Amino acid sequence: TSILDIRQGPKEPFRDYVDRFYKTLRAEQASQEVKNWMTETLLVQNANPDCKTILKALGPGATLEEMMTACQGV
Amino acid sequence: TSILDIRQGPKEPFRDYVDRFYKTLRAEQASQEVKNWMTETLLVQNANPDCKTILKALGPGATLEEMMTACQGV
Amino acid sequence: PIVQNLQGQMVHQAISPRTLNAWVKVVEEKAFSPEVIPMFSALSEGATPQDLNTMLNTVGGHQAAMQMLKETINEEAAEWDRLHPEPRGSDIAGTTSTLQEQIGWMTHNPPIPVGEIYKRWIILGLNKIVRMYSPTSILDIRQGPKEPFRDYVDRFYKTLRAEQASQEVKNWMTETLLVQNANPDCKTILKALGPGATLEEMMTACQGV
Amino acid sequence: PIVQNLQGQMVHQAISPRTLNAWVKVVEEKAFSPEVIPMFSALSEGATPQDLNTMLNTVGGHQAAMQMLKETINEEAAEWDRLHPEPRGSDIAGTTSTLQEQIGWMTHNPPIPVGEIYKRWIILGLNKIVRMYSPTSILDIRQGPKEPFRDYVDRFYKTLRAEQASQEVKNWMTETLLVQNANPDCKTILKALGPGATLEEMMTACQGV
Amino acid sequence: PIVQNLQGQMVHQAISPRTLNAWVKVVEEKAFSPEVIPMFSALSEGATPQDLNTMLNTVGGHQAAMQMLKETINEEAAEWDRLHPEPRGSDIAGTTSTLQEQIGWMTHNPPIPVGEIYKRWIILGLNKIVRMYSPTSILDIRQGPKEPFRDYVDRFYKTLRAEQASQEVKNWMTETLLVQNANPDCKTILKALGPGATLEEMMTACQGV
Amino acid sequence: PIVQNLQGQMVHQAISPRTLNAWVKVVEEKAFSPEVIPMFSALSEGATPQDLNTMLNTVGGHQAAMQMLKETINEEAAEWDRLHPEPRGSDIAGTTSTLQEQIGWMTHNPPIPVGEIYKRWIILGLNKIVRMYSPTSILDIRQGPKEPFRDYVDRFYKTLRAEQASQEVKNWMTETLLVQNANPDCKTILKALGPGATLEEMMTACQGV
Amino acid sequence: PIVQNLQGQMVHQAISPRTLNAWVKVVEEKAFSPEVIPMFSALSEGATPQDLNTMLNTVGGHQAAMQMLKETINEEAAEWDRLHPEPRGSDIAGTTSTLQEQIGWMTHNPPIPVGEIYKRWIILGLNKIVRMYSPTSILDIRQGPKEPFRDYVDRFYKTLRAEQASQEVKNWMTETLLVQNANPDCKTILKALGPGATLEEMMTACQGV
Amino acid sequence: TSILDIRQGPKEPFRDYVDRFYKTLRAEQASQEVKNWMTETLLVQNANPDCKTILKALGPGATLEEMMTACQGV
Amino acid sequence: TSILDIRQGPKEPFRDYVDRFYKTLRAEQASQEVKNWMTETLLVQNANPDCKTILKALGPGATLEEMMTACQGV
Amino acid sequence: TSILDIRQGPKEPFRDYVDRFYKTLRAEQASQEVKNWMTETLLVQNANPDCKTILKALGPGATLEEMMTACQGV
Amino acid sequence: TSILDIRQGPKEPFRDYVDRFYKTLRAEQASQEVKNWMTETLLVQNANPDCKTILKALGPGATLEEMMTACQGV
Amino acid sequence: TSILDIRQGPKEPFRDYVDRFYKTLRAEQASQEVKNWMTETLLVQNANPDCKTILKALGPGATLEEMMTACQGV
Amino acid sequence: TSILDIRQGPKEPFRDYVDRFYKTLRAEQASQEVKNWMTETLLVQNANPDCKTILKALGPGATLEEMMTACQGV
Amino acid sequence: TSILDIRQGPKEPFRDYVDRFYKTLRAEQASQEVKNWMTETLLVQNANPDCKTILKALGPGATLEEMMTACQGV
Amino acid sequence: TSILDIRQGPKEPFRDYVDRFYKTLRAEQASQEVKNWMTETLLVQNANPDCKTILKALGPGATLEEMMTACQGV
Repeated sequence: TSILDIRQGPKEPFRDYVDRFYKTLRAEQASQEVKNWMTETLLVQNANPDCKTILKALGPGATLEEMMTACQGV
Repeated sequence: TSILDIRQGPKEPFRDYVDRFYKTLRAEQASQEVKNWMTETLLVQNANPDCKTILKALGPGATLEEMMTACQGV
Repeated sequence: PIVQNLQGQMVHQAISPRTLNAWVKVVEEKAFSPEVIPMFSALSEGATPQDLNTMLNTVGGHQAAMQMLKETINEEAAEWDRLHPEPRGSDIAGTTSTLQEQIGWMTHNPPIPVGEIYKRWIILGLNKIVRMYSPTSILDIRQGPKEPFRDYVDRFYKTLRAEQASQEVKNWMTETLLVQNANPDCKTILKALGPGATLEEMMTACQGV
Repeated sequence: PIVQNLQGQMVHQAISPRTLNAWVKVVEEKAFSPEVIPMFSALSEGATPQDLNTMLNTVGGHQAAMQMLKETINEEAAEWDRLHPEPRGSDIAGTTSTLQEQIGWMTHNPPIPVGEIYKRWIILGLNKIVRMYSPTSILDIRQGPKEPFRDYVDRFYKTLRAEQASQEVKNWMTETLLVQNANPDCKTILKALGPGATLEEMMTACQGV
Repeated sequence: PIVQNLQGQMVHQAISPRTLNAWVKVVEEKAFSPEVIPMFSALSEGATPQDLNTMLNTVGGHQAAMQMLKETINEEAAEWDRLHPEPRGSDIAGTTSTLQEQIGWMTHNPPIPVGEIYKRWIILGLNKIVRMYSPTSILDIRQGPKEPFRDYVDRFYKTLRAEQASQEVKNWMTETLLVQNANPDCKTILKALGPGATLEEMMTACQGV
Repeated sequence: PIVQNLQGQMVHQAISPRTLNAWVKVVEEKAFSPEVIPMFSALSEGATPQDLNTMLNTVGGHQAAMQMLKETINEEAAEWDRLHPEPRGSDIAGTTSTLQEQIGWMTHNPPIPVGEIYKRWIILGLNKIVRMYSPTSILDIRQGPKEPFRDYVDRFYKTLRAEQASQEVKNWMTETLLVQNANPDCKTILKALGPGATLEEMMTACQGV
Repeated sequence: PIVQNLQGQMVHQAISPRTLNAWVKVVEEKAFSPEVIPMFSALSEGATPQDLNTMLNTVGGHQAAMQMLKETINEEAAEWDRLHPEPRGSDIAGTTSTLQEQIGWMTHNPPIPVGEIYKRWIILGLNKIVRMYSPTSILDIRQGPKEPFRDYVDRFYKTLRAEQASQEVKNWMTETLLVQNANPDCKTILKALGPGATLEEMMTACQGV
Repeated sequence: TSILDIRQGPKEPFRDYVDRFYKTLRAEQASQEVKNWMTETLLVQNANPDCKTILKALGPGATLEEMMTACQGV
Repeated sequence: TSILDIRQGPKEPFRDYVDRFYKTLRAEQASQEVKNWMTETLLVQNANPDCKTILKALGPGATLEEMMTACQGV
Repeated sequence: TSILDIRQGPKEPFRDYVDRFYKTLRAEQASQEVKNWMTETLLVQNANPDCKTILKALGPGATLEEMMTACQGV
Repeated sequence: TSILDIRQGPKEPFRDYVDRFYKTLRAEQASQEVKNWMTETLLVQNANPDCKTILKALGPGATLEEMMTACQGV
Repeated sequence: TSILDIRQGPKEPFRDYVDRFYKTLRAEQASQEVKNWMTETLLVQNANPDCKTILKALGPGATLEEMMTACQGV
Repeated sequence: TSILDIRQGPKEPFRDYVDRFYKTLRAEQASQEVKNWMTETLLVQNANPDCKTILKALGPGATLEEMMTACQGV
Repeated sequence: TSILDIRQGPKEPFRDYVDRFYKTLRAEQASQEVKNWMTETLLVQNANPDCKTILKALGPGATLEEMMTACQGV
Repeated sequence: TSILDIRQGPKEPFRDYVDRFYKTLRAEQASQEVKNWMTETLLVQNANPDCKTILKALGPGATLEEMMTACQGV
């Protein structure tokens, strides 16, 4: 499936959803400016409501390391 | 109402509290040097306990745009 | 300190052991409560930069505090070397200058008071530390339902003394926040005095309320 | 203070660092309880106006107190310039005069004791502050049902010492209010002594009541 | 105090500011507990009558105490003028004499120790005040059911030290009342020692009882 | 200490009775809490090895502490005699040398500062004692659920100051353990600051949390 | 104390008023807790027998203690007159000798240190008093079920310091009773260390137990 | 009754308490200098808690006419 | 209606009653000395019993700003 | 019985307690200087709480005749 | 009636009984030494048991001012 | 998981806790000088209360082999 | 058993406790100087509370014969 | 009867038994060495169990004054 | 029986089991290196589970004196 379709399941650990997201992003083959937008925006918007709340609290500049570090307890 | 006693409601969106706060800070007769301190300190101090927990993590330099961005849907 | 010898020339007289111990008591036991600045400013009367560095050797060990203090001293020494192109910043901070240079500077005509100047830079760093170690914001200070207004005023001014606020903001806090955070019975009296009230009027009105 | 040099001439000897720290302890820790006036009056023994101004630099920071103090000093300096048309008010307050003028005045024959005079104006301002910071009116002081009469007498006189009352009003308060506000068991003894009783008689009668 | 100058002649050296403050602490904070007399007697070492009057200026303000003190001093000054027809009573009390007369008297051969004599009259007045401010009669001092005998002995002797009793009556109180008012468990041990027991024997027997 | 005589030669001036009493208060009443090292280092200003041995005569009586101290001094005296083949170890420790040798060494050009060196060996032994008497490991220090972060930081740094850890381990403890052992509400704020936070940032963020 | 005059001759300098007051605080407020002996030994640095008698004038008033002290001094003065057939016992106790004799003796070559000797007899009497006023036997000192081993060790050694035991008995008490009276959880650790353990090992093992 | 123990009744009009107070201050044998202090301090101190709350707001300079005017119908 | 008829309703905020009073006073066209008396006297006497109590506690010299500031909580 | 433990009974006439007290003070082996102190201080200290309240009002100079006269029928 | 007959009624304020006593004493016209005895002795003996107790606690030297001052609370 | 929060289970064999601890100490990014302190102090501090009671008796010099040998079957 | 923990039984005759105590003091490996202190201090300290109350009255000089004689049948 | 027969009755005050004992001893007319033994030994052995316990706690050297002083409370 | 057969009974004091063990070891007559192994190893392995736990806590170097001292409470 395309990257737009990848969502976090209601009880899925964030690291597994991130792995699915980036595996799909690698197959999606969009140009790097679009990949920047997708990894900033879709990855947050398609998270669980709790995890999405944690991620939005980081603001827009968050790196993937920070996003995963924040979500370990979810 | 006095700016000192504007407090974010237990379920009030932070943008609504910001609107109440700054609409009242225009009424306050204190000097601009005092209003600067009010914007810096009262806005965080009088936030909702959840939202206040978000805001204090942003540090003392945080802009109002950053504060509002962090507290979306809190 | 500086003392005139029997030859009439000015000479160093060391900051005494039990004065240093009184400063150690202030640093160790009062936990950078704001009276640390009056007590530093008192115990360092007449102190040369060598004496002041001797007093800072007990702030060392409070590694966070001593970091804030050293960086503030270095900042002011740089500001000195910027403003003034005679002692350089490290000489007035007494790290490079000799004791005899410091005493000379302090006793020339006019005096070059490297002691009192460096003591101001230290007091500015102690202010930063006293702010850091403040237990509360001035906004957190409220009068208890049975607390005497005198004791609340003491807590309020002690906290206001531990705050970054400019004198204009401190004036507004004194006029407005002190009333706002009083307990409702006492606050009723303070409101009835109106906005012009001095602290003397506020306290004599609320006495035993 | 003033000290005779080896040349026999009078010279300044600065108020020592640990004396100033003892005054800082009094200002900061005793919250203008009335013993601040005895302790000021003791620590300022022999103080020139320069020494007294050095001691007031720690009342600064208690912005309300220091305001009452400065305005009372300025009031007395104006009263001096009014009564006496030699030191002017700002010279005896040591803001304009030189240290050598102050020591000269204090050591001429007869002495012009600018130190002890200015120290009276400061003690008068400290009295105003001690009244402001009083936690209670003398009327609020009552003996508890199990409180020793000695402890109630101590609280009563401490408050009476913190009050504006003239000596005639203080005499009446001592004779009448002290009895009125005793607890009923103890008050019965005090009433039975009649109106002429001294405090010695009142205390020895109520001892352990 | 008196100090030998570089010329070898005896001269006045004033009772220091922080010694006076230590006496103010004793007067204000220890509420005429009996250690006020040891502490007065210590702080007044070498005091001339001018120094002693300087120390009494802080008992002033305790209007009852200072009345007892002044009247006892006047009584002893009258007794002096009665017994001795050189210093008169007001000269040895230092109200009329000059400082140079007081130092002369204290340093003639033999000395006329107006300081130590007047200091005895002051200690006699302080004794009267310490009795007045005693919280209890010696008869009220009892050992609590769980109180260590050491602490009861301390309370007992502190009160006995605050009492008018002659040394014969104090001896009887020590021998008899101290046993009588012990708690019954401890009292049983003290009774078993019989009447001859010293305090050392009583305390070592009751240790941890 | 060392004082220049009127002949200009350096001579011994004994560590004063009330300075020694201030050290006795530190040894007896503060139970080798870490401020004993600042207070020792202050009270021993200018101390010769004879003065330092006079100060150690009150650590004697704390038989465990004095054993650790003597063995550490002997260890450093042996290390001195090893490194340097002029004072021997027992001379710089002042057990064999004369007072005049110690003052000579301390006042030659360059100085041979047997006082400040031996004072470092004593401070090293006092460090060992302060570690022994530490009530807790740094790992045991946790913030209470209602404890102010300022008070927890004070307890944490006081314990960290009482620990054997090298500066690298102390840095890691400051960065990591201080956050780990905060209470969960406060810990949430500290986690949100990320790993780079200074203590100033941590405390201002958690202020009143 | 003894001070070299400007003429180079040794002369008396009186034990200062505020040193005597510090001894009065020790006698009155610390109730012959064992730190009274370190504090006496510190405050009496350089004391002549006249100075020591001046210090004993505040143990007078503690009639039991002063009796034990006088009789111990008289016992040692008799032992002196027995051993040595120059100062007699009453001269070294300073009751019969002149001040100039005492200073002569203390400053001849070799010195006849009547001060330090009489100070040992006083410390021996203070030891007897400290034993009498001990609140507990060393056998009564037990660790509470939640008491830190550090605090129990402090209580234990403080009591052991207040006991008649020879050093051999104190060594056995340290090795054996300290373990025996620990609480069972802590005692289990101390037993597991075996009999050879030093106090350092015992405390570091039981730290936070 | 002693002036020290004249207290305003829980429902007593302030004018009635003033009449009781000043009628008794004429009986008091104390000097005029003491009576001045009594008029200044006891009258407020012994007022009814509601009325006392009104009176303390008037400050130390307040005349008896002002005090009575403020407390009408309290 | 004439100014004498304007009264505060039992639950009316004081600011609304003041507005009605001064609107009527402007239409009443009495001379300024009478307006001074009316604004001092009728405005208090025609208030609610609670609000009238608060206003009488201010004494006779109170300005309209002070009167309205006092009554905000009623 | 020891003089220190002679106490007036809860209903005992003061004259009966005085008789018990002085009859026992003749037995006490203490010196006359101690007996003087006992007559002055114990007699009041050990009186019945009502009678003791009467006696302490008489002051320290009171004679036994005065003390007995005051306590008739107490 | 004669002075000997005047007694305090069981609930009579002492001042009223004193007034009756001295009005009768003025009519009795006995010589002054007898009046001294009567005013010292009958006036106490004919009081109520409570008031008589209070009066006896004053001892024999009490003036009429002291007697009345003592009995105000009875 | 952070090495600071690895704690021996209430019934966990000490060898299993040692395996968890040292496997995590390899993950910790702290310097070797800090890891030395961790091996010395955390391993004892975080042991099970029974096992911790055994380990503290071994003294500060104890090797891991000695610690494991002492805690067999604890 | 350790001499420190030999204690007289709640009903044990003092002679039986003395036999237990001294039979154990022969086992103790401590020096004679320590055993002297034990005979002087532990024997009293560890006595039964009744018997201990007897023994402490005898003073510090008491011989074992005197101690046993005093405690017969206690 | 002879001295050997004199015993303390189960509720008899010790002073009465002592009086009976010495009255009998005076009539018994035994030589003084025997009287010494009797007054030391029979006088204790023939006391009540409680009083005999108190007396034995005094040891063998007790004088009659001490014995009677000890037994006053029995 | 041979040394291998000697075991501690479920309630047997360790000293009795040690006595049985060494009595058997003396009869077993194995060479000293084997005796060293047996006294280190069998003596522990054949103890009760509790006593065996205490003994293993001592580690391998324990002397017989230490082993018996450790087990006195079992």
